[PDB]
Amino acid sequence: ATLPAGASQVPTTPAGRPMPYAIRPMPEDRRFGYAIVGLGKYALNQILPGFAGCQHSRIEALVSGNAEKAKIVAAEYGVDPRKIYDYSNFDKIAKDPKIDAVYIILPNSLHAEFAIRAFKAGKHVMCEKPMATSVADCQRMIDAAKAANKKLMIGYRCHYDPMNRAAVKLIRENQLGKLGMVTTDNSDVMDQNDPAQQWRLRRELAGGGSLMDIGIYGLNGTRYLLGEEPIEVRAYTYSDPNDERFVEVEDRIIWQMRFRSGALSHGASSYSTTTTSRFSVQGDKAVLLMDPATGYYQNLISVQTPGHANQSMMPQFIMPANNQFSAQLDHLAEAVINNKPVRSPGEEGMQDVRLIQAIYEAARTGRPVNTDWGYVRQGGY
Amino acid sequence: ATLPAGASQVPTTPAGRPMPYAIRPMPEDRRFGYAIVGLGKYALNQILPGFAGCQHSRIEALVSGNAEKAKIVAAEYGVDPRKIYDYSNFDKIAKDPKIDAVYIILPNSLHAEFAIRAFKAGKHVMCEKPMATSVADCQRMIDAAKAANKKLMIGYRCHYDPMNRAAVKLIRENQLGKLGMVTTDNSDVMDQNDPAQQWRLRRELAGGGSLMDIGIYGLNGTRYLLGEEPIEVRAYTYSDPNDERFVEVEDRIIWQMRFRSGALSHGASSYSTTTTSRFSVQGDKAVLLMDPATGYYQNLISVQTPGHANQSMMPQFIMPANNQFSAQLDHLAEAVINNKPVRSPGEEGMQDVRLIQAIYEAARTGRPVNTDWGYVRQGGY
Amino acid sequence: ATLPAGASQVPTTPAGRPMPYAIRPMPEDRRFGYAIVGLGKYALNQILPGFAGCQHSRIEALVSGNAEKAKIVAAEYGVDPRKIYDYSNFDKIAKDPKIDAVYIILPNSLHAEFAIRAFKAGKHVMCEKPMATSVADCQRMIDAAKAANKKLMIGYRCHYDPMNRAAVKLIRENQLGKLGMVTTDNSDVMDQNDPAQQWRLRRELAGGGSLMDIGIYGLNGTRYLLGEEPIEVRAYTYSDPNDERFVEVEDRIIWQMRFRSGALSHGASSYSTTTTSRFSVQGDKAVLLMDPATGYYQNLISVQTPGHANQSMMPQFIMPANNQFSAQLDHLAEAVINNKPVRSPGEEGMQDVRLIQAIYEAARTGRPVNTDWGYVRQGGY
Amino acid sequence: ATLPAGASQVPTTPAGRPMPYAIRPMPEDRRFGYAIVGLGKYALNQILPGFAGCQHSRIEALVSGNAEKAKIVAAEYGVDPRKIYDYSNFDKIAKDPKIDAVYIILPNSLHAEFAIRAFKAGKHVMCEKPMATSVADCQRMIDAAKAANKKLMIGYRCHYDPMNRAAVKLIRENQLGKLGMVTTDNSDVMDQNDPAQQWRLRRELAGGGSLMDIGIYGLNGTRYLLGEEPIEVRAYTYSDPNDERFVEVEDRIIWQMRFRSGALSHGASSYSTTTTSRFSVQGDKAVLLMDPATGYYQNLISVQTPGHANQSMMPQFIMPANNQFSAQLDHLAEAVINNKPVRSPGEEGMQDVRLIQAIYEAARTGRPVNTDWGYVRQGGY
Ligand SMILES: NC(=O)C1=CN([C@@H]2O[C@H](COP(=O)(O)OP(=O)(O)OC[C@H]3O[C@@H](n4cnc5c(N)ncnc54)[C@H](OP(=O)(O)O)[C@@H]3O)[C@@H](O)[C@H]2O)C=CC1
Ligand SMILES: NC(=O)C1=CN([C@@H]2O[C@H](COP(=O)(O)OP(=O)(O)OC[C@H]3O[C@@H](n4cnc5c(N)ncnc54)[C@H](OP(=O)(O)O)[C@@H]3O)[C@@H](O)[C@H]2O)C=CC1
Ligand SMILES: NC(=O)C1=CN([C@@H]2O[C@H](COP(=O)(O)OP(=O)(O)OC[C@H]3O[C@@H](n4cnc5c(N)ncnc54)[C@H](OP(=O)(O)O)[C@@H]3O)[C@@H](O)[C@H]2O)C=CC1
Ligand SMILES: NC(=O)C1=CN([C@@H]2O[C@H](COP(=O)(O)OP(=O)(O)OC[C@H]3O[C@@H](n4cnc5c(N)ncnc54)[C@H](OP(=O)(O)O)[C@@H]3O)[C@@H](O)[C@H]2O)C=CC1
Repeated sequence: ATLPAGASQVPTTPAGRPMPYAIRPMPEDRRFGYAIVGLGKYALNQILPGFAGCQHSRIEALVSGNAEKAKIVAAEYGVDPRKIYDYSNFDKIAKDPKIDAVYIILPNSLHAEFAIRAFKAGKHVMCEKPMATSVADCQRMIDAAKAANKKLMIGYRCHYDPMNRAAVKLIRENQLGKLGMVTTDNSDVMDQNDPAQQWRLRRELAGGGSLMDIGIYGLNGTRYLLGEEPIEVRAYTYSDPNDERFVEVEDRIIWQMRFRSGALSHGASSYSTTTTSRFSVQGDKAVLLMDPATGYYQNLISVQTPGHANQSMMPQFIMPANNQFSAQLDHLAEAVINNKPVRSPGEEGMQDVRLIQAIYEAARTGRPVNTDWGYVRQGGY
Repeated sequence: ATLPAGASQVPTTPAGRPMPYAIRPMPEDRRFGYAIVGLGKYALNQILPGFAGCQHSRIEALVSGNAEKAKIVAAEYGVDPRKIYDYSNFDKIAKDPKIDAVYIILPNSLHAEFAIRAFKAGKHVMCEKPMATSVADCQRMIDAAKAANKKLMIGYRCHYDPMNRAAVKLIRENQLGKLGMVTTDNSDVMDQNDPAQQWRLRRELAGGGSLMDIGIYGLNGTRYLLGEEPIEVRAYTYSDPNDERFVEVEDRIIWQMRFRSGALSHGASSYSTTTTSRFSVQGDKAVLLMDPATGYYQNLISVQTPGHANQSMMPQFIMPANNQFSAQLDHLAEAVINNKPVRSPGEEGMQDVRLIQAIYEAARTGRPVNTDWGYVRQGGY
Repeated sequence: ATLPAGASQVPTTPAGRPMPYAIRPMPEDRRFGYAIVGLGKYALNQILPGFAGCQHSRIEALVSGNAEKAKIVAAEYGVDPRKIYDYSNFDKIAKDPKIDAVYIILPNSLHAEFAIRAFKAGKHVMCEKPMATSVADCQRMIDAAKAANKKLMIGYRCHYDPMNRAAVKLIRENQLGKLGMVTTDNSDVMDQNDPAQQWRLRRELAGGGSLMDIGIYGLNGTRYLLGEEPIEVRAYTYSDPNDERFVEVEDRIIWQMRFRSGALSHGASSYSTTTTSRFSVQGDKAVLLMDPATGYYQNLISVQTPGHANQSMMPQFIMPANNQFSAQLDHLAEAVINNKPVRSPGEEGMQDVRLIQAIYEAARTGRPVNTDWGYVRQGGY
Repeated sequence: ATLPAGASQVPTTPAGRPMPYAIRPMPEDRRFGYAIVGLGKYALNQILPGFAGCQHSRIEALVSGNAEKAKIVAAEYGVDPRKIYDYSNFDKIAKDPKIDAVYIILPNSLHAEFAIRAFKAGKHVMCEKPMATSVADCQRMIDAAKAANKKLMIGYRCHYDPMNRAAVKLIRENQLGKLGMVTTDNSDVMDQNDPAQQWRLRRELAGGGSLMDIGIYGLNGTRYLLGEEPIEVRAYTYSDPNDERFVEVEDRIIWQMRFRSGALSHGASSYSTTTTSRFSVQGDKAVLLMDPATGYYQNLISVQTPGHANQSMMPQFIMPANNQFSAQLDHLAEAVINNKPVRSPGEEGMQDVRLIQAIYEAARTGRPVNTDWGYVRQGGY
């Protein structure tokens, strides 16, 4: 019959009010400083814009071999033009104490190099995936991290994507029952004219074909969805011999893996078919379909049983968790601040490279490769 | 300003009217008489009920080893108690001209026998899939068919399924661009307490495990979707050794194939996980998702591109085409009446048995098996 | 390590087996004989074919004003040519004990007549909706029913529809929280060239336009979803004056209702737009979307909350419940046999006719019409 | 056989490269300066964070009556603490030539006030919806805009949301055929304890209930989807008399409108049921379903016909157009820069308020209100 206290007490006159309700991740500070190395497609389309959403990170400086671009980029994000390094004086960042970490967004073959030069610079490292083009180079990056007593983090965004985490969460709850068969697919049409794609066609720079580039999402995903490691691996690859895009690196490759629990999986990556990011986890109770499974946006998951399809996706008005990009950046910032192990350490990034090598080996020999090497996911998936 | 002639002409008193518009297949004739062999799960749940929707077929007789069950089923479908046969006096159907064909729905290893006896009895044959448990037996059936000058059709219900034909049509019309990667998955939890599943647990009666039973859908489907034959296959199978269900047949099995066009495929079948029937066909212009892919009901397909998902399924009020069960049944009928070849001939059933053989061989030896033997799909896919 | 007793016991030679597991409603008996009246669109497309799936019903006779059509239909459904009646000798069915009930599928204005003659002939009645074209006529039918001591059931197929019952069940179980707003829409393009639509264009034969024909679904559905009766209605209708289809009946009409609980609803029906059958039920905890809501096939419902869409539809392999056509038919049958009241009695059909009357009145006067007349749903919704 | 020129020419050594391909809206500058007035829920959750994505806008200063908050906010977005005004010295912004415009994000009753004081300050105006609490106050805002020769823009984000524009685009293409029936629903549970909701419960501050707050999306949407104005209106409202939340403003209200083309529509807004944002446009060719229809994120649209559902939504990896928030902000910036009329001028915002008044009037009197007042959408919908 009567308005509650608060309503009637609101002044019909201009008056300040308390802080509003938060339905979205609010900014909190920018204490952690980042130095972005490699201003390419991913860096300028996804990572740089992804800072605005961070709660504890900022872009302190840039590192590029194209002075002009690095200039324009500096302006857009207001980075001090004096904090613009190149690949030869990159080490001079050790002087600046405001540059807490470095984000390596360079070709796969250059990752390690700048990670080590970074650690010797006493800075923390955030390296893109795949880690490096060799298991040995991954180990070195890890060795250089422990020496400088710094943290090494691999850019596994899917480890910071709400829907992916929701997927892991529901699976741990045993919503699918006993796990028995995982299926994954990751694809996109390779455009040789794309500046970012040219280095990907060189085995020396990329380290391999579609598997190293996107099939790793299937590999990595199969691992955290099932929450365990493969003990065995089998694989096959094929590329049109008349396609100049696959002279050095593979187009399509298919791998089958077995897990300790007894679960199986089959997946593939492709450079010659359109966008595909689909993961399927089959249990004896229900089946999970993630599609889109690893998109930058619009992921969608569904738990199906005869007669039902329970879909989950980002809300339309509220935002229960920060986006993967911002969440990934702040994660390292957090890790350091609160002195804690990062969820995606150098070891994790090395596991995938080591597994990928085993897979390329299996496809070359047509024989299965034993991958039961006691790796342990510290901190869980 | 005035009603059309059709409206104003309708009398306002009880009056005869013309034949109505058909928004669904109408019954036409019951010229083709069938003798059903084996009153089991598929027969009583799907085929017998499937007869009602037929436009040229009827159930004329029954053949069962359970007189009690046969008596009950005959009464339910208006079958004359005098036309109930057992497996001993089966051959006597040769004396009844009202029996035009037989439909074998017996376990796998019993197929060839009855197909042959049926042909010796001067009848056409509809045999359930998988055709037989040996390539040789498939050929013997094809031989008996040719010696009797009768038709041999294999129960590939998906070859008469409205949504599957629609998927084949948009592919042939190049809606997906060039085809490069196909993924299939077919699973369902095997229940050893189900009378129907008991013979499936026996290698001698079944001819194999999940591949023979349901993996065949991913295989056959991959073939009719791509519109070409595999020239090579690789595979690996695994089953929990402590599970009483898989002592003789396999639970999970995965296979990879390469086609003359260069396309690749990877699929699996499972006897230990929940209901999955999902086909994916990746083209360089679009991706096709069939899910459910091979259901008895509610099939749904979708053509995806960045930003779009065009779905197709059976309408909610109209029924443009007959269901797969009824259509399959009328297909043999029409073939005989029109003196035309069947779309699912014994040769088609044999190609699958032959391929499954290659797949089992490959999983056994851990090596790729060449399947470039020149099978040619007579009449398109 | 060893197969279960059930598996090892299966003989390897042709042998009789037990009755299989049912993943779908099996035929049981054909005790209840029906006489179908009016071999038109609904009858030949939906009802006659709907008999096959029945578990207690059968077609015993036909009543048509087109001897030619009746002869053809009788042959298609095994009906004895001797049991074909016309509208003149209809009353003679009273002499046949094999005729237990009649199913009136004649245009609206002819319903009451035949329902009454059927009752005078000592038969039960299944009458299509909308019940009649006047409240009085509905009561006369109810009176004839009570005088004959027979049952009167109205063809509300959605009251026996698996997905609609599921929607009613999750609502009753408070899955949507408190109910506050319901939206309905029912449309389809009226084609004056369709023999079936010709009488629908005539006010005298139809009793009204899209509201009487299909608007009734949104109305009836709003009532069974909310589980309560409207106490007040408002409405407005409009039809293009130059369209020959709407000279006598309305094309588009919209209505609003308020219920005792306080809930509100707003829906419409259209004779000029494409296929729409969508029901929305807004609760304070969740929102339910039925779309298609009242299809002959492929119904789908979804319970939405920020970040989720839990879908439910008929399974792809199993059939937990019989279809609405067959179930409706068996419902009257079982009621007679079990000496139990029907769920869709003449009173239910009358409540709708009465409400539609109020709605037309409201649109005519532009004022709200009070409908708080105390109808009570006997047997729940 | 050989890698194309570009691939082989990429240096295996650290080397700068040209600007990458743009798959996402890139930043371009921040020439247009904004002064945000009213730091509430919407301002801090949606508008402030929405600047990072802009290509021509920045946050030059803030205006608040809560010094402390306005401080913290300044820090987070790096706004010069000297450019922090209050509601009494707000006019002092006229001094600063770097403050090109003002974004009024205050209670509905305060909109006009600050718009006029803004225009006299020689600045451009971006006012939130609904425009004001009276047609007269809207006219004054327009008069004050022409005097200062500045631009007036209403915050109709949906006029800058990709999916909404895609929806308008497909409809103009006649993909739905002749338009005949639009249905809309907009709801969310009102929380009286929410600081932002308290003023919304006061008729003096809000100007009305759910209609003024969110039902306006249905009203506005119905207009640009059909691309025309209503000539007539009818409406009804009801709220639980024992609910202290609706003593002064309405909870649920339902309106029906007719359009010149002959199209009809029914819609409603609610403060007592969960999130609902669903628009339906029915044509005689197809039907469009927008659901979510006006979300901040995850909108989804579908074009349905018997057997088809063509869905469209934001891509998962690319981003063809900037988000509604950023797009809205830059729109004004554009309008000014290129000297052009804004798509959402004060007149448009006044049309909705004028229509809403007509609707409240219709519900009060229970009679239809003629709204055929020759309004014209300059620039189209
Ligand atoms: N997490 C994920 O979602 C994704 C991660 N990535 C990873 O990010 C890294 C970069 O990928 P992407 O941005 O697509 O690639 P681009 O080719 O767009 O960027 C590579 C950048 O590296 C720098 N660079 C230095 N020397 C070399 C060299 N020898 N050849 C080529 N570039 C060089 C350049 O910076 P400059 O011109 O400024 O000097 C160049 O712009 C890869 O490791 C990739 O796997 C990429 C996409 C997605
Ligand atoms: N196209 C498709 O969708 C499907 C095809 N099928 C195929 O249908 C066939 C039968 O499968 P299903 O109906 O599930 O099996 P069931 O075991 O339920 O039925 C087989 C019937 O065969 C007869 N029979 C004769 N000798 C034997 C024997 N020694 N062991 C078991 N049965 C025997 C029995 O009939 P009676 O008691 O009358 O004598 C039995 O009921 C298989 O080849 C299977 O692959 C099955 C399901 C789906
Ligand atoms: N539950 C639901 O889903 C549906 C219910 N219905 C209802 O079924 C009833 C019939 O509809 P529908 O089948 O579409 O209509 P049709 O006009 O196609 O069939 C009506 C039948 O009534 C007989 N008839 C007798 N006198 C007349 C007369 N003067 N004018 C027209 N028909 C007459 C004819 O049968 P004959 O030629 O054999 O003598 C005619 O075929 C209606 O009450 C309708 O509301 C319809 C569709 C769906
Ligand atoms: N386009 C859209 O999507 C949306 C638009 N809006 C519109 O934005 C406007 C504000 O909505 P919203 O942010 O939800 O509301 P909040 O109550 O969260 O914000 C109102 C802000 O107005 C200022 N204010 C000044 N005096 C008053 C007063 N008398 N009472 C209340 N606040 C006052 C305060 O700023 P301070 O405390 O800093 O002094 C307050 O924080 C409304 O017109 C609303 O319709 C809102 C949501 C969605």
